[PDB]
Amino acid sequence: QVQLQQPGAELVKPGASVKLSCKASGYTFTSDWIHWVKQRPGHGLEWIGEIIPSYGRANYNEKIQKKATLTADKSSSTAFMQLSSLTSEDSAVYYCARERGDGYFAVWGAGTTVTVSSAKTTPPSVYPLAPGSAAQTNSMVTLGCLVKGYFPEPVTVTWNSGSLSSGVHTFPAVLQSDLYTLSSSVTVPSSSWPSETVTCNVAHPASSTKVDKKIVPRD
Amino acid sequence: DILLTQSPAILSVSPGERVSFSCRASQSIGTDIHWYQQRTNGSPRLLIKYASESISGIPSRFSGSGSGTDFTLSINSVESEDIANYYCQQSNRWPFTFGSGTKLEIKRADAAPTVSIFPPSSEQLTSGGASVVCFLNNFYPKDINVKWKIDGSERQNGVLNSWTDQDSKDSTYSMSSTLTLTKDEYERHNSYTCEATHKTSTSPIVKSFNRN
Amino acid sequence: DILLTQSPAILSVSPGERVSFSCRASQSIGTDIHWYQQRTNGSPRLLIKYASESISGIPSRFSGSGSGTDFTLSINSVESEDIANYYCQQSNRWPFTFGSGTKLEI
Amino acid sequence: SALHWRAAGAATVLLVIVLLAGSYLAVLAERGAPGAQLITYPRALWWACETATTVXYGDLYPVTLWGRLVAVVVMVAGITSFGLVTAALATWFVGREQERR
Ligand SMILES: CCCCCCCCCCCCCC(=O)O[C@@H](CO)COC(=O)CCCCCCCC
Ligand SMILES: [K+]
Ligand SMILES: [K+]
Ligand SMILES: [K+]
Ligand SMILES: [K+]
Ligand SMILES: [K+]
Repeated sequence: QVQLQQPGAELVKPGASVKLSCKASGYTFTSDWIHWVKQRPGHGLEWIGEIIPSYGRANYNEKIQKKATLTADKSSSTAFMQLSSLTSEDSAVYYCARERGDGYFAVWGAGTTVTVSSAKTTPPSVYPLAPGSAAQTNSMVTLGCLVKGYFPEPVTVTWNSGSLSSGVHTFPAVLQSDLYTLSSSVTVPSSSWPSETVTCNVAHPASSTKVDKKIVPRD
Repeated sequence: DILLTQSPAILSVSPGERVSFSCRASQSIGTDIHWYQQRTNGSPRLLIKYASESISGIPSRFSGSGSGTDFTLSINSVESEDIANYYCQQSNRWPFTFGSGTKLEIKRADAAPTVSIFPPSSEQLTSGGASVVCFLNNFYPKDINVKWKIDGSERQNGVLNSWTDQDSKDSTYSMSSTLTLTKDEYERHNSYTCEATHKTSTSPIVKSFNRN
Repeated sequence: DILLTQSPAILSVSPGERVSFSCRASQSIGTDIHWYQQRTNGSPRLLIKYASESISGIPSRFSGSGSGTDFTLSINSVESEDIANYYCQQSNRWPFTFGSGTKLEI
Repeated sequence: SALHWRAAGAATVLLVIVLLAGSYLAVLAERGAPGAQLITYPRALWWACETATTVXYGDLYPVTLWGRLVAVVVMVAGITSFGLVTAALATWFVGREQERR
């Protein structure tokens, strides 16, 4: 089971402060250190700091401005990271990872997408993408779903609750006027649809909203 | 603090060939180097620890070598699932540090795109907007141009595109092109067409549809 | 004797921006580096000791990092009162030595 | 049994404890100090072992105030216990010779 669980996202207004969490499971030793890593889009991994829960001591990357403050809760096995007075420079995915005091990161969390913006939270609109009545098909057919008007990133799109992964393409989101938009496509043997259902499950962590949208041919 | 240099930043290998990633430390660090793999939108994954030690669950294809300042991560016969960014990390001296990263890119056989045009959904129309979506899927190389035409005339306004990184399934690329109009703006026009011009064909591949 | 190289000799930053001074030693000196500030017609003033330790009375804006041969003095959001010459000084090996200096210009 | 043996054994058990505690505490004190190498537990246990025996190869050592203090505790515990085994042996040999004579 997932060793480190982190909230999918967090929206923060410039100058404000948010607290990220990392709930650990699996074997826990007195020699465990929890690390935090910052990764901005298109860039690499940047170490932020560490903390040893069993003792409560934490250290930080000296090379960068100290935006973080680390604390831990032994009873709930949760490591927290408090980021303060943020700016758009602090917008990135923040990973937590576990190290058994032996120098390497055995396992990482899925990461929390943090976005610093004065904008507002907005769930996405999910529309079906079925072929036009005049579109001819081969042995395969392509379908999809349009996800638009959401904020902030990210959204997770799966087909048939993950049971269908092969033949999928979820394109990167394009930002326009304080709102994101993206589409995802899927290809299945043309003969298998619509006899076998196909639905897209779009999750939007920021606003805690999951929605399904069955894809059926046009009237 | 120890600086880990990863060069080149991008590596291109043919399917099945042997590839090698390099990591150079600014001072001797024994074998205290570790490697991670991070696929598009994925979290880092431990590949090799202490320069050459294998991890369980990782393909035998992966191996590491080196000591001191120079380290190598090797893959015997690369495949599509290996397309990702690779990072080294040292634990010899505090604070731990990461290399800048190397992107693994594969060179496969040319592939023409599979074009698909989609009329705006009904649930959207009744909302006051309309987006005609086009997918140019699984092609190679990634260089490609998409064009729109409304009633025969090239359209440009309201067009937003998006490209996918290389696919870890078949080393291909895909792109989506979306022309968004207002419900009305969409009503006073007959046919919409998406045109794809790719290296694999001297002639544009196109898909159309009439609003009727 | 350890040579401390400070380059560039002059640094120009916009008001409020983040600036970084560099000091490179001709051999490893751990964290035995110290930073001083000297304003026009003023005497030197200790800013940071042992590469990253803060001194009392010095603005929180000032910070230092590094170990070995490479050291950095950083100022988060520079202001007018920071206009001065900056010097590094090592105490790892005898005799103590000073870098040549970097002038902060806004 | 005889006091010396009880003291020698006790200052083996205590030494093993100091080696583990001294190894865990050195990593705690040294992480955070730029340039430090005594930062992972396995090599820290090796470090303590070579410190308590007074061999000190120089491959690893503390650079911080607390790590050094820990080092002094590890040194004294090792030296003390070895001096207690030597003293226990002398007592066993001396008391044993009184017989052979
Ligand atoms: C929180 C309390 C901490 C107490 C100390 C625990 C240390 C960790 C266990 C020791 C070794 C694990 C091996 C490993 O994964 O590391 C090896 C990787 O190649 C190399 O080992 C090493 O090179 C270190 C050798 C240490 C030898 C000590 C001999 C003592 C009689
Ligand atoms: K000795
Ligand atoms: K010795
Ligand atoms: K020695
Ligand atoms: K030596
Ligand atoms: K020595």
